[PDB]
Amino acid sequence: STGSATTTPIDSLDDAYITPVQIGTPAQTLNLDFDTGSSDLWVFSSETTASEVDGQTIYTPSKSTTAKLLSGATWSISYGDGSSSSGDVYTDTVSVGGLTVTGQAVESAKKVSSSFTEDSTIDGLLGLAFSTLNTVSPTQQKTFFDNAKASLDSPVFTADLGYHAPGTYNFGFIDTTAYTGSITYTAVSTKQGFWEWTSTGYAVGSGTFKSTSIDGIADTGTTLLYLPATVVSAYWAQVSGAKSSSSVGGYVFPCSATLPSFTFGVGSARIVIPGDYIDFGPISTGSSSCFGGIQSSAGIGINIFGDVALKAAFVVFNGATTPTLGFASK
Repeated sequence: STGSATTTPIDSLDDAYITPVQIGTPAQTLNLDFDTGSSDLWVFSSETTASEVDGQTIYTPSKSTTAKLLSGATWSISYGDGSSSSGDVYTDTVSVGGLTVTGQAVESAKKVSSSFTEDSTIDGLLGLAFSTLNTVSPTQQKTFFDNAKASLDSPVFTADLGYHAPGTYNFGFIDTTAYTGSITYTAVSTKQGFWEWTSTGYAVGSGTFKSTSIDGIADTGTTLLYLPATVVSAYWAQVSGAKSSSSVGGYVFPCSATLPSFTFGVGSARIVIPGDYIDFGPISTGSSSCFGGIQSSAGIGINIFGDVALKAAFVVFNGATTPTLGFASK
């Protein structure tokens, strides 16, 4: 089997991407944030504290003839940005772009933190990291990909995120029309539960390539590109007036600037992030100070190849017995 679904930016900055997901019988369609950096599929629901729902579409398990309460199961998660959610668990039928999993753990939110409440466009998350990170207790649950894997034509899914435009998540096949040149595959460590890999270096603008190992994770659920402070400093030094602002919480730059590209290495291959991809607009409405799309990972404890990086590539998440990651230009 295969699946194919369009993923759409939630706003004009590509702060995140939502993908429609069918849950239950009859189908309840929710727009979820596909997140290769976590492993819980959770949703706003009829059980969510009413004051914490503000415009989201909710899953109502009582209206699904295939929903079953997973007795005794609870979940609770906290994300790298400080947000969190928690609740109980159903199993139900979940389909993505024509691909159907029966008995998928659907984690029903009883509580969500303010940032989820405040984002009306995201109805929940669909985790696509390794199932070892799933928070369900006392019986850990499998991700949608993990449940679908055996049925898929090929044990893979691909992320093709658009810049200021829709893109595609595919399951079970590689669309050879969706990228240019060849796909370069690179080793993955699953030891931390992430799609963790090692980039072979970087360049800033038309600058020479610096060969250097950068360990990080491919994380569709993180907006920006988080790299070591040395790297990030080298980038922003090429932008007149750019500075790190502790009050804003990162590198800012004059909105009048033309940003240079940023290249990262995948083996011997190179992915180029256009400078425009690195502009996240005024820090506040009307400001002429703009927020940078490349930020320091110092104090996160891990480098993160988030949407800024991944949207410049066609990315293969290969879930074979020994997982690997593939990157192609597009």
